Amino acid sequence: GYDYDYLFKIVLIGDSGVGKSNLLSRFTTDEFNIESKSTIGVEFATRTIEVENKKIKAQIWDTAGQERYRAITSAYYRGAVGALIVYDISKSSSYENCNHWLTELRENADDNVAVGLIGNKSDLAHLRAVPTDEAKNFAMENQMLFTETSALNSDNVDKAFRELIVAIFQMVSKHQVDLSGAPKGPTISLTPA
Amino acid sequence: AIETILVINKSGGLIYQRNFTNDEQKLNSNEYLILASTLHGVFAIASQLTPKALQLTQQTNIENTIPYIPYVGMSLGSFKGDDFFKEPFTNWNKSGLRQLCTDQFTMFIYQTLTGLKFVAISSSVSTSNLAIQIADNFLRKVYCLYSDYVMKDPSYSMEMPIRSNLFDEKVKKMVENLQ
Amino acid sequence: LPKVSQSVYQMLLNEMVPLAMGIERQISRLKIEEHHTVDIIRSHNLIHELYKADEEEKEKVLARLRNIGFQIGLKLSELLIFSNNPNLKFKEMDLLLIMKFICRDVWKQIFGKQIDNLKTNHRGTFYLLDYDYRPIQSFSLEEDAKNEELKMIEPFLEIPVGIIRGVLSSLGYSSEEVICLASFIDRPTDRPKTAFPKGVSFHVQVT
Amino acid sequence: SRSLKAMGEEIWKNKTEKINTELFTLTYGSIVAQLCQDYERDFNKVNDHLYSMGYNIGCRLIEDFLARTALPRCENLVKTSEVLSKCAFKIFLNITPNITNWSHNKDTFSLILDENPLADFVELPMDAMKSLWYSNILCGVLKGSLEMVQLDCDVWFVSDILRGDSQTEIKVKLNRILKDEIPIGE
Amino acid sequence: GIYSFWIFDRHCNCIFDREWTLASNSASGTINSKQNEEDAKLLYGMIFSLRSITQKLSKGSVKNDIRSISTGKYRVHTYCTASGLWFVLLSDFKQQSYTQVLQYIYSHIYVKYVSNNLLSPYDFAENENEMRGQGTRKITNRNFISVLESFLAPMV
Ligand SMILES: *C(=O)CCCCCCCCCCCCCCC
Repeated sequence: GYDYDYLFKIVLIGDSGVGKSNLLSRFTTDEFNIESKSTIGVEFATRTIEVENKKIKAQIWDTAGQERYRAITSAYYRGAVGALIVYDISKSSSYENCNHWLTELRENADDNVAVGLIGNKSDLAHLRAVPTDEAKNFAMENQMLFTETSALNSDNVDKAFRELIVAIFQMVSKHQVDLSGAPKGPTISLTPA
Repeated sequence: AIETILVINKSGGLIYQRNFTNDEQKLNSNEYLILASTLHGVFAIASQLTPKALQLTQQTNIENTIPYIPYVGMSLGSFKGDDFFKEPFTNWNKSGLRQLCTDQFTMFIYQTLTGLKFVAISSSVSTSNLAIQIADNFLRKVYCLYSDYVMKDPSYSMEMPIRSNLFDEKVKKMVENLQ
Repeated sequence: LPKVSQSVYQMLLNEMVPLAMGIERQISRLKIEEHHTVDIIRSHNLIHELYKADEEEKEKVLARLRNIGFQIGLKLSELLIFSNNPNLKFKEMDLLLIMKFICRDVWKQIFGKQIDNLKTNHRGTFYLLDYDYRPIQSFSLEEDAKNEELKMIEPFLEIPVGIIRGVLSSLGYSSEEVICLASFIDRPTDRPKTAFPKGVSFHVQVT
Repeated sequence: SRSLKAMGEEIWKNKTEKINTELFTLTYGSIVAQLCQDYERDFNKVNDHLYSMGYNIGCRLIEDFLARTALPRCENLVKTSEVLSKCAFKIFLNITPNITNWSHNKDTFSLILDENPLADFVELPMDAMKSLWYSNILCGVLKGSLEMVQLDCDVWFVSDILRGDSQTEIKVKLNRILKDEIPIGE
Repeated sequence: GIYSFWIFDRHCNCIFDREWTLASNSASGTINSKQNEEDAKLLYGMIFSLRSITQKLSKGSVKNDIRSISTGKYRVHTYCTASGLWFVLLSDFKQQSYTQVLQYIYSHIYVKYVSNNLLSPYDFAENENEMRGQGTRKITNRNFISVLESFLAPMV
């Protein structure tokens, strides 16, 4: 099924315990090698979407470094053309670490990478600790898209992810043209003697 | 009998998965992306697991050179002559995953200096050291062929899937010769 | 003649001290068979428990294990007499012949090696000396905890005492005129050093 | 490499120390007799303690069995039956139990002990004629070993020649093949 | 000869560590040292990941297991048993494979001095809370370490 024209690499990075694993429960093909997070450091999900009549495959790398991954986690951003920074609006530490994560991405990831901001567990309004205004203001200064996601408020992260892939495709897509009455009959020799 | 060849562009992710087994088709396209990305990650892990004894003292820059086989390739494009190279060449990935041994197949990995990765799975299980030389020579053969017919292609974005017609058939002929 | 693997037999024979503690605790890890739950307690925990439970508890467990060894020896003696047919008489010609029979036959059949030399005071007690004592050749705790080793293998040394006591029974002298005690006082005198450092001595007295 | 049976006689012939069967009978009989004596002859759940013994010893014995044979992990029960019929019993007790009574969907089966070296010559009393099994240790070892191969299976006794039935049977029904464990880090 | 020796169990927990040094037999043998706890979990991650890759693309009806894994400098010799007990070994190339050596270790050191060593435990994850990689109850049997060092002394 090697029909997809382009293969984009996206990294789903965020603070430990934020709930990334539940965040990428939707935009997946829920099969294949499960877990493997603690083994090498990443778990893999894929999505297929058509943009401008061209199939695109997006590979999602939900890396995390607990105690062992110092250099490998850095190497895993070798050519990521997308990033999906995650924080929970429950504790200000996760939102505070977003600048540190963005610094690592822009220092190590691919040049002019399209990176966004996701606010997970927004249904729990009881223990909110980061307002939407501050998150949006932080997104404005750093050229990022921002949204808030929840289990009850699902189908928003899917649209944000498709929109991020569309933003990437408008940047790393070289323009092309669709390249798609021949003579018939018996010929006669005309080469010189 | 190299039954499968796959290549990983520069940062994980699969761009070519032509296989030459008779009929297995057990793994769909989706799982092979996971396989390639896992191979890249395991390569990264293997880089950072050198024993302490060799980290501070290598003294082994004579064995990295790969002796050349006469006609491992076949029996060209930008190249010319009876073979792609007659001289012996050097190893680049002196601190990375190099093969995987299994009783039913043997995987060989050849990493370009730039970052291109070429993986060959062979059903054959050689003293487990000469086969490294055979695999490296064949994979540099395939890398030269890729540099000919995939890099000199106007309609091919960098580090994207290799949807070409000359490259795949020529590597098919090349692996057909080697058995 | 039929045979059984020595490994499984030795594993069963070692599995009496965990029996001896577990059954005594039952008189005094949850798990299901098919519909009813049964408690299973790990074997190695019971040796620790037997080491550090009580003096009277330990005495009861040791007596029970001695009874097991007594039954083994009592049943085994008749078959050995039927098969090998030694030159012994019923009650007593001399104790030296009886102990020679035990050393030459019983330990050959139970363990894989003939028991080593034996002392003789010629009137009272006999000492049977065994080097490296097969059924505990792979028994250890720790590099440093060496003194604990001797004190916490001690219950395992009762089954051969029971075997000797039983073999003495059904051969004349009963289990009132015979007292037997095992100990670790033996040295590895000059033989090559094995896994276990200490030997075994069986101080058996009859009258 | 070779068939399971051929591996069985090859290992049994010249790759194992041996001990007389009669001594094994005496030792196990002494164990069961002392259990009967000290537990007030309440035969209802003396069997449970023998089962616990079997579990405990089998958990160690599986290590020896796999170290000797070095077989791959068993996936389906058609192959597990072959294994524990034609090599596992052969190495230890030198017997070859037969396999019959394949349940539907290949879920369960039964081991028929043509000879039981654990109970070679025993005559139970009338009290134990329909209360005691006397070979519970064997099924205890079977499951204690099979647990360590990552597959759970309830095993029990259907009949025994000692009690007076035609043949001794051991149903070894499965419950679930529990999956391997993976590390977790959060 | 060799560089280091590792033993894992069914419970994804490293059970034994032995690190070697320059070819002197009495090397810096830090046994079960906390300083190598970091570079054991990722080794287990390597072995588990490549084992999963091997099983996924396997064919036939045997469910093959990985034999050895060679990097540029060293190579890994691995032996996995049905009971879930992996014997890994880091070593320079020098020779084809260590399958006989690892089998001998399993069948004459571990099985003899741990499984048949009722004093010591088995399945070292006890009563939950360390069954899944988070724990340390590594073996410190006198006979195991002594005999193992004696056996690997010639090869180094
Ligand atoms: C897949 O590997 C299945 C392996 C077969 C199970 C192991 C059975 C070993 C125990 C057999 C019984 C031995 C006799 C015990 C009586 C004391």
